[PDB]
Amino acid sequence: NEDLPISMENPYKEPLKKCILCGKHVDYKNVQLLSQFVSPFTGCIYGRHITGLCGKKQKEITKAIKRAQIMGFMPVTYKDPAYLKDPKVCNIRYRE
Amino acid sequence: FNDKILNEPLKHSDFFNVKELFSVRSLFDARVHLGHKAGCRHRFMEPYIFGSRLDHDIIDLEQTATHLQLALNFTAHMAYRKGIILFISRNRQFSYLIENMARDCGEYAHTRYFRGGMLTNARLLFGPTVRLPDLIIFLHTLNNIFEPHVAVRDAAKMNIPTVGIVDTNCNPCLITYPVPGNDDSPLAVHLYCRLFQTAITRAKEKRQQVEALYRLQ
Amino acid sequence: AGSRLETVGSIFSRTRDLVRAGVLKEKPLWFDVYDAFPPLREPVFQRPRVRYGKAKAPIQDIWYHEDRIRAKFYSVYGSGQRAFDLFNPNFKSTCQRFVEKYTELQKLGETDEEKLFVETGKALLA
Amino acid sequence: EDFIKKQIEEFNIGKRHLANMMGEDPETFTQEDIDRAIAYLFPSGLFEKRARPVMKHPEQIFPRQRAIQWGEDGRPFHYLFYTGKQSYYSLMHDVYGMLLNLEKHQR
Amino acid sequence: PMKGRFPIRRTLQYLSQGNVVFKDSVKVMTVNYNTHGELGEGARKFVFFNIPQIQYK
Amino acid sequence: EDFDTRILEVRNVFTMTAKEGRKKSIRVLVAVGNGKGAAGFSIGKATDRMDAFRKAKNRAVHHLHYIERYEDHTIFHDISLRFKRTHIKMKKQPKGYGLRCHRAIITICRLIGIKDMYAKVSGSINMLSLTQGLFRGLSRQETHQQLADKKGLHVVEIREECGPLPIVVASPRGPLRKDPEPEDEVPDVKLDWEDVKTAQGMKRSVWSNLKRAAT
Amino acid sequence: VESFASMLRHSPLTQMGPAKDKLVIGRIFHIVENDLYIDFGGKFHCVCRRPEVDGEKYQKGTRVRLRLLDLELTSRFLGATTDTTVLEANAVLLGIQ
Ligand SMILES: [Zn+2]
Ligand SMILES: [Zn+2]
Repeated sequence: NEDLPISMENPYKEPLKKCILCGKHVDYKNVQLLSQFVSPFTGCIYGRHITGLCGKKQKEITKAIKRAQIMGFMPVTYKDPAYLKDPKVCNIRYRE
Repeated sequence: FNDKILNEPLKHSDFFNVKELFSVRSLFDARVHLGHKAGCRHRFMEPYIFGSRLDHDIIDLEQTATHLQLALNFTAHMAYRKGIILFISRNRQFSYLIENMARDCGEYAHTRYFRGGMLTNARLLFGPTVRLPDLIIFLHTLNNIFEPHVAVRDAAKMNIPTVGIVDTNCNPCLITYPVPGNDDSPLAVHLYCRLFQTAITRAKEKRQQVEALYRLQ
Repeated sequence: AGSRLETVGSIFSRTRDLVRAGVLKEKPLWFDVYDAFPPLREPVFQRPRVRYGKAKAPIQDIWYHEDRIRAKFYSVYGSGQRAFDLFNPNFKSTCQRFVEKYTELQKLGETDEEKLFVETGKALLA
Repeated sequence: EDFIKKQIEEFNIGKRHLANMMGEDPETFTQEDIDRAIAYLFPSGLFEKRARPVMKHPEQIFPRQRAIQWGEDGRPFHYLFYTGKQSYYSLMHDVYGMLLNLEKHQR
Repeated sequence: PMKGRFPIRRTLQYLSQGNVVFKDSVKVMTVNYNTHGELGEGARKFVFFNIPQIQYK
Repeated sequence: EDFDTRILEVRNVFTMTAKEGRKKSIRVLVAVGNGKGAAGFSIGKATDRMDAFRKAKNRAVHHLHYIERYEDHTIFHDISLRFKRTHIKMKKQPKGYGLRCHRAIITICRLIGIKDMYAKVSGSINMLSLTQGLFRGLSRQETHQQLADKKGLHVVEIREECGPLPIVVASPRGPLRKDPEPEDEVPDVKLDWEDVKTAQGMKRSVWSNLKRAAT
Repeated sequence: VESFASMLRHSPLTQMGPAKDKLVIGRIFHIVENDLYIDFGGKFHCVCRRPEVDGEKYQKGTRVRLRLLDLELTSRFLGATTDTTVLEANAVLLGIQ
């Protein structure tokens, strides 16, 4: 009776995984980060399966990219060649 | 006057004293209490299961001990009354062990592909005057596609009692004596073979001494 | 004769019934043994069904206070190079040493869990 | 079977009669003696050698009838009975056992 | 099956199984009842079960 | 020997074949029973009707059921069962009522031994669902002894023929429960509009109470 | 006498915690070509490739160390009602002793 199991919330519960920008403030003026999430050759916005972001963050990246491209902060058809040097965070592989 | 050698075990509760053959420690060190995951559960093994530890299921060893006592008592009474017990498994890992256990005792083993109509179309498959087994023991109730066994269903068809080791992913629905325990590990399977072989043998010599006493009086 | 209807009842019910009716002349070998020692549940056929709405399994999850403090141990001090055995009974691991000595500090009597952790950690170092 | 037994007795008396019949009252009349004898006595002339006359012992004439596999208690003799392929599966089990204990030791 | 929760309320023996036969002095019966609250449960069941019998007799 | 076999349906059933075309295959359904409770139905299919009959009757005697009877003349209670699209309403009836039932049910219950019930079928009158629903209901009857063992109380009968004399039929085999049954005023039971129509007398039919032959 | 719950709490497999990244010792019990069938305790056996370095001291009955990534290896797929069980655990062999 001292040895029967007792009810509690799950120990060893790993904390929930957090996306890369989770807690960070994304702006339409942050064209280094939006350039990270834009494709280097075609200017395409990457999908969820490539970026690895949560739904809210991916939505804000898409809206900020479209805003910056229409306000004149971002090229549409390509990534900034000044920003083809920054840390790559997208799970895509072009070369071979 | 033979109905005494055919009725005295039937009034003596635990006539073969098989209760001294197993304990909860023996089952625990044979790893009987281990089971499959919560996604590999059956609604009809939900009664026999103690709980879930880290999405791994554990069978209640007290229920296992009581059901094993009843199953071994039935098995010993049938071996005393000289029935035929068909040991069935589809392991391919313990097929050698099951068949050698039957040959160490005197009893029969079907560990190969169960052809359709073995127990049901038995008179045409074997011959017109064949005695079907009077008890069928499944040490693994599932086939190799994880489905309940055609001979479980066919023993239910031909009214043969069935003693079966049921795991978490098994169906105890049409088995007369289910023993809720692990049958996926060599220690548990070896302990099951040892207990059943010991029960069949001790039942057979207990019979032998009984009619020896019967013929000397 | 015999009755090959497995879903209407059990072999015991069918056999007792047929020998009461007088169509099975000789009782089978297992019948009187079944009558003497019946199992805990009569084997009647039951169709498995899927739980659909607000129906959950009656299964509980096995958890302990020792599991909580094992969780915080494995959080801070990882699984050491002393490997676990699993083949002998009474195997006392390093995390096991941790849990009983946390418990002896509890039964001696202290209050705040961080203080208990610091005391047991310096005792492990000793 | 009693059929096989009386056929064997009939074949023995018949081959004795056959040797006395042709020329061979000494006891040793071999099978090819029997064949040439029946070939002379009955001119075969059929294109199938099995449609020709044959005079063999009933073991070769009649096929191999398997013995009764259970006594007068039920209880079949071989323990791998209900597989229905008892000799074949016993051979599998035996070869498997020799492979197992050989690994343990090691047209 | 007959429609409704309790089909016995429309079987002509429940209606001629109620017991109240009012005197010739009364003309109007008014039942003010409350749909919610644990205290008006008797009034709710009286409206549900006994008003057809009273009106039938 | 004591088993009697009665056919219930014979149909000429055809299938299409690449070479032959229409290929006639007789499918029959029979019921086998002795008038002591054990009965069973089966289907036999063959190219010859004699072969179909033989297969059907041997398969039924391998597939028998049992039917519990009240005093070996009627069923225990009233049975309502919908098997697929066939609705069967059966009523226990007193002695001497006869077999006022669908003709297949008359034959089957002559094979079983039941003499006094009423049976009305509706929905689709398919023979092969009718017989199986009949057997399902008669095998899933509850008896008075099982009832008394379930509730823990006495089972008594009150006949209008005898009077107010209570006739105990089934007593529990274990302990007797001591709290009385809960008298649920105005019970929640699903009634049948045909039963209520007959009880109140607006069931106007020129077919119901017709003078027919015996059983 | 001790209860089944007593056996459970004073059993090492419950003292494990989560199965992942726990070092275990185990016995080799079956060998085909170079597929070593190791037990580690628990319900099932793991199968490991023969390490090409030191590759002849991996024999029947040898004690080996395992990382033990998983205990059961099941998963559910698109139309299945239950899991598809491998009847096999997952472990990474580290070496000898
Ligand atoms: Zn996020
Ligand atoms: Zn299993």
